[PDB]
Amino acid sequence: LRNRVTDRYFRIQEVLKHARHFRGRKNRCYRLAVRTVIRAFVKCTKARYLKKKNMRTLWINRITAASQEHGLKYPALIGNLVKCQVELNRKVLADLAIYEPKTFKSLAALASRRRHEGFAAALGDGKEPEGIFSRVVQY
Amino acid sequence: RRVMHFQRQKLMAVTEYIPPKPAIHPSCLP
Amino acid sequence: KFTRSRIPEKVFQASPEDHEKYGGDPQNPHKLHIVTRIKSTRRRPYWEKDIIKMLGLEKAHTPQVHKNIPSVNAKLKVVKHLIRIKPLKLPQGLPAEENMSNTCLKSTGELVVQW
Amino acid sequence: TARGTPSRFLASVLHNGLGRYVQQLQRLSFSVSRDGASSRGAREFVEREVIDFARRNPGVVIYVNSRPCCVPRVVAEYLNGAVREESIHCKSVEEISTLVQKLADQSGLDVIRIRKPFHTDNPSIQGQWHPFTNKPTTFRGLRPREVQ
Amino acid sequence: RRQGIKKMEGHYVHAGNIIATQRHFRWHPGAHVGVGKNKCLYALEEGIVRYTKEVYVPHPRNTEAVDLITRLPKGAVLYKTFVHVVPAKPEGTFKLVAML
Amino acid sequence: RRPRFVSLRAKQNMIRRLEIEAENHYWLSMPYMTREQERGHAAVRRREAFEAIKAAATSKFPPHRFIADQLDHLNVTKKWS
RNA sequence: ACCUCCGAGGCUAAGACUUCACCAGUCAAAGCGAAGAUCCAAUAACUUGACCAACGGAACAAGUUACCCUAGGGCAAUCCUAU
RNA sequence: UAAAUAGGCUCCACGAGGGUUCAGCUGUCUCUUACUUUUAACCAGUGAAAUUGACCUGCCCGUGAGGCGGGCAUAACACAGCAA
RNA sequence: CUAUGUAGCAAAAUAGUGGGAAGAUUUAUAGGUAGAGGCGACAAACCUACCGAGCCUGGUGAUAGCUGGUUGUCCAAGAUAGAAUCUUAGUUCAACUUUAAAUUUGCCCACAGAACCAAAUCCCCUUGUAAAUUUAACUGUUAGUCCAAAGAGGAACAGCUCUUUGGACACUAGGAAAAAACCUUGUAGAGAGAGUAAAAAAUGAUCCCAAACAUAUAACUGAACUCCUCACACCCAAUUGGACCAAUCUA
RNA sequence: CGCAAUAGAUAUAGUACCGCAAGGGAAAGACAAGCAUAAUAUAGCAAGGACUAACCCCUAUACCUUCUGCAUAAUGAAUUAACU
Ligand SMILES: [Mg+2]
Ligand SMILES: [Mg+2]
Ligand SMILES: [Mg+2]
Ligand SMILES: [Mg+2]
Ligand SMILES: [Mg+2]
Ligand SMILES: [Mg+2]
Ligand SMILES: [Mg+2]
Ligand SMILES: [Mg+2]
Ligand SMILES: [Mg+2]
Ligand SMILES: [Mg+2]
Ligand SMILES: [Mg+2]
Ligand SMILES: [Mg+2]
Ligand SMILES: [Mg+2]
Ligand SMILES: [Mg+2]
Ligand SMILES: [Mg+2]
Ligand SMILES: [Mg+2]
Ligand SMILES: [Mg+2]
Ligand SMILES: [Mg+2]
Ligand SMILES: [Mg+2]
Ligand SMILES: [Zn+2]
Repeated sequence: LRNRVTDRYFRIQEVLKHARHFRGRKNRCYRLAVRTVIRAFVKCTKARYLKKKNMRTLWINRITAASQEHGLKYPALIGNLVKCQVELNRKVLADLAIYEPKTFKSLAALASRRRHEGFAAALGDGKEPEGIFSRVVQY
Repeated sequence: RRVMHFQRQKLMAVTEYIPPKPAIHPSCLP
Repeated sequence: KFTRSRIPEKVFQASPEDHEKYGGDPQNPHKLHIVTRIKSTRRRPYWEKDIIKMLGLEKAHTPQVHKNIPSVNAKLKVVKHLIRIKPLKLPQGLPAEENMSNTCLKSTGELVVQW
Repeated sequence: TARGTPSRFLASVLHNGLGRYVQQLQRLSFSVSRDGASSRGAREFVEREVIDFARRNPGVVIYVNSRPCCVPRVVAEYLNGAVREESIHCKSVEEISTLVQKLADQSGLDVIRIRKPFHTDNPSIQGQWHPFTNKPTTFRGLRPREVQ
Repeated sequence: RRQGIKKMEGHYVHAGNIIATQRHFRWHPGAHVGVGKNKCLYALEEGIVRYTKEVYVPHPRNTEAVDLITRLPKGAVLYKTFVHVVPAKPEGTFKLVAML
Repeated sequence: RRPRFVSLRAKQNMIRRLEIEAENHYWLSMPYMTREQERGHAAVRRREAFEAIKAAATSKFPPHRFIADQLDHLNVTKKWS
C-alpha cells in the first residue's frame, strides 16, 4: 500500500453533520445519509420559489379578510387603489390590515370612493368632468 | 368524427359565426 | 408537409377603415419601428429562431429599434406573430449630441428628452 | 439548512444607533509568524496596512504577536462578549484587508438565519387588530336572539 | 442520379464547367455552351450564365424533329429554352514587348 | 376525454393575440423607402463592421511575457529578520 | 420497401460532375496524330482469364441437436348481435 | 350400465406391466364426529437460516399503485391465526 | 404404491405396503481395466456426492462484437442524413460535436432565372446580422419516441410497417388532475417586491366520486418569462476544453 | 521519492483444516455499524418552507445501471470498516 486516504473520517463527517437531526438509520449510516441529505439540499434550493409564492398568497388572503371586513372584495381594493396611483404593495397592505386598522379603513374607503367614481363616470354620456379622485398625476 | 388538435379547436371556437341581432324582436313587432 | 409560409401581399394593404383606427397615415410614413417580442422562439421552426436572433430580439419584451424599409419588413413578415411592432414617435425631434444621455421612451412609443 | 440550523431574531447590542452609534469590535489579535510561508500575506498586512486600520478605528485595541511560529490567525473580540476567529493562513493582503474590515464592520452576534428582516418594538400605532375592531355594537349590548 | 441544373442564372462559370446534366433535352445549348455525348451542357467560354427562350429550327439531318415541324399550322413555331454564357473577359490585350 | 371544451378565457386570450397581430399587419403596409431607394445606403457601415470582425479575428497571438512576473515568484520565501 | 410494373452480364490535357463515405464511375475546350476489386499463377511482352452472381469478393466447408452447455435479450375491410 | 367417447398367426405358465368387470369390504364419499400421541400455546434452559434500498408500511376510483391525483379513514401497543 | 420429511435423522432417509430370497442370488478380502479411455443384461448408465465425457496442476491474467462495474470540486461547448460489411447486439468511412490556428466572407433575402410530359424548393444584389470557410488534432453518437402535415402498406381501421417537412423529448420552469411528446417559457445567484404568459365547459362487473353555487357591475389570480435592489463562470446524455484540489513520498 | 499485520512472501505455515490422491490452503500479534442510558401517539421516500411550538399547515413519484423517456418496467445494494 503506497497511498491510502488517511482522512476519510472528515469527508464522512462533512455529510453526517447535516444529518444528525434526521430520523432512522439514515442519520448515522453514510450510504443513506448522503441520499437524504442531497434530497434535503435540493428541496432547500427549490423551496425559495415556493417561499415567495406562499407569502404572497398569505398576504392576499389576509388582505381579502380585512377588505371583506369593510364590505369590499379584494378585486376592488387592488384594482381600484392603483387607479388612485397608490403603489402600496401587498406585504405592507397586510401589515396595515393587522397592525393599523384605521389606516386600512381609510384605504378601503378610498378604494370604494374610486370604484363609485368609475361606475358613475361609465354610466354617464361622454366625458363629463372626471371624479375628484380619478384625476391622474403625470410624471 | 375524429378529435382535433387543441389549437385547431380554439381556432374553430373563436372564428364561430355570430349572427346580426335583429333590430326588434318579431314577436312584439312585425 | 409543413413549409415556410408566403403571405399574400393583399393582407398588407391598409384600407380607409384601418387608417383612422390606428394613429397612422398613408403619406409621410414613419421612420423607425420599435419592436418587442411577446412570444417564445421555442416550439417554432428554426427559420424563425434565426430571424429573431438576427433582429436582436433574443431577450423578452426589451424593446429594440429597426428601420422601416422593406429589407427588414420581409424579415418581420415571417415573425409577425411573435412580435409587437409600434411606430417610434419623435414629437421633439432627434436628440443632439447633448441630450443623448437624458432621453426616455414612454409606453406610447414617444422618445423624449429629460423625462 | 434552516431546519438543521439554529436561528435568532433581528437585533442589536444595546440599541446601538438609538442614542449614539458605538463600534462593537473592541479587540483584534493578529498572530503572524516571522518565517512561515503561510504568514506572508499577514506580514504584508502588518507591514503596510495595520497602522492605517488602527488610525481609522481608535476604539479597537489591536495586538500583534509573533509566536504561533507556523500558522497565523486573527481573533476578534466584541463588546457583547462574543469571540470570532478567522484563518488568514495562505491568504493575500487584499483578502486580509477585506476580512479585517468585515470583522470591524459587524456586531458580534451569531451569523445565523435571521427569522424576520424587520424588528420593531412598537409595531402598532392605532391599536393591534382584535376581532372586535370593525364590528358594531347593539342597544344595551344584547346577544343575537335575546329578549330583555 | 442528379440530372438537374448545377449552375443557375447569374453564376460565374469557367471553361469546361458543367452547366446542366440532363436525361432528355430539357435545356438546349446556346452561345458558348457545348454538349457532350450524354447531353451534358458545359461552358466553353468563361463568363456568366443566362437562360432564354428562343425559336427552334432542328437540323434537317435529324429526322424525328424535321418532320414534326412539318406538322404545324401556318404561323406556328416551336419555342424552347437555351442556356448561354455571356463571356466576361476579352480575348487578350497588347503590351509593350520591345522598344527598338 | 380526448376532446376538450374550449373555455371563454382561452377565446379571450386568442382574440388578444389576434388583435396584436392585426395591428402588426397594419404597421407593415407602409414602408419609408422602396426596394430600389434603399439599395446601398448601409454599405459603408456593413463593410466597416465586417472589417472590425476581420481585424479582431486576425489579431490572436500569445500574450507577452515579462521578467518581472517570473522573478516575483521568489517572493514565496520572503522573511522578516 | 418481401410497395407498385419490366431487361442486361488513337495519344495527351485546362476545367468540372457523381449514385449522399471511400473504391469505382462520368463529360470535356484547346494541342498532337489518323479519318466484378486485391492476390496468384502462363507469360519476354504488348499484358491475361474462369470462379469471385452470397455480384465490396473467406483460395477450398453441408444436414442436424427431444441429451445439449455457456453469454445474453424477451373505433374491423369480411363479420356476431340489438334499435 | 338407469344412462358407455371406456371394456368385449391360436399358443399353457409367469408379470409390483397396461385396460375392463363380478362380489365383498370399508370415513373414499353422501357428511362429517369423538378420543389418544406428536406438533401445538405458556413457563425455564440453549439458540439458527433463507430474506433485508430506506420506511413514520391504510381503503376506493382515475392515471399509467401502500407511496402520483381526487375522495374516505385514522390515538399507540403486544399475542395467536389466515393466506387476498 | 402411498404418507411423513424438503436446511430434513439423511446433499435421497423414516413408516407401512411390496419383488426376490439354492440362485443369471447375496456378500467380506486382495488384484486388474484410466478419460475420446475404461465398463456397460444400451439408460448416454457408471467411473469418489455435480459425467453427451472425471479430477488436479500448467499454457492461463485463455478468449468473449455478451452482462456487470469504473472512485475529488467547479465552469463551459455539446444529439438522431447516409454507405459497405458471413453485416443490422459490432466495426470503418462520412454527417454532426469539441479544441487550437489561418483567412474572408457566411446566413436571411426581394427582382431575374430552372420542360417538354398544390404546399413549396433552388439561386443570388441589397438589408438585419457575425459568422462562415480552411488548416492541424483527437474521441463520442448513428439506424430513437410522441405530435401537426403529405404520401405508400394494412380500410379510408386496427393505436399498424415505411419515406418526407416541422416541433418537442432525452435540459429548466408554469399549466391541462395525475402527465417525457399538447399549451406557456429558456442562460441559471439573494429578496418576507411588481407586471404578465398559458390556464375554469356547454346542452356492466370492489365503492357514486371534489364540496357547492342559477344574477352585486370584471376585474383579479397565476412562472426560474420580464422589471425592480444587489451579485454573476455558477441547471443536458455520450464526448471535448479549462480552473482548482484532498491525502502520501522526495528536494 | 519499497510494504508495515486485509500490505509485504501463501507464511507465526506449506502447519491447521479440506481431498482417497495428484493436489488445495487459512487465520492471527500490539467510543464505526449494533445496542443501553431513553418503546410509541392520526398523515403517508420521512425532508424542506417554516413556527413561539417536536407533531399538526403547504410543497414533495427513493439511488445505481440498462431500454426512446420508464411511477419500481427490469438489475443491484441489510449496514459499518479496510481493499478494490
Ligand atoms: Mg408571481
Ligand atoms: Mg460518391
Ligand atoms: Mg480536340
Ligand atoms: Mg457476402
Ligand atoms: Mg453486399
Ligand atoms: Mg412386472
Ligand atoms: Mg422459550
Ligand atoms: Mg388501482
Ligand atoms: Mg401477527
Ligand atoms: Mg476478459
Ligand atoms: Mg455482434
Ligand atoms: Mg451549456
Ligand atoms: Mg444572392
Ligand atoms: Mg432570466
Ligand atoms: Mg498477510
Ligand atoms: Mg496471506
Ligand atoms: Mg456508535
Ligand atoms: Mg410498490
Ligand atoms: Mg435484491
Ligand atoms: Zn311578444
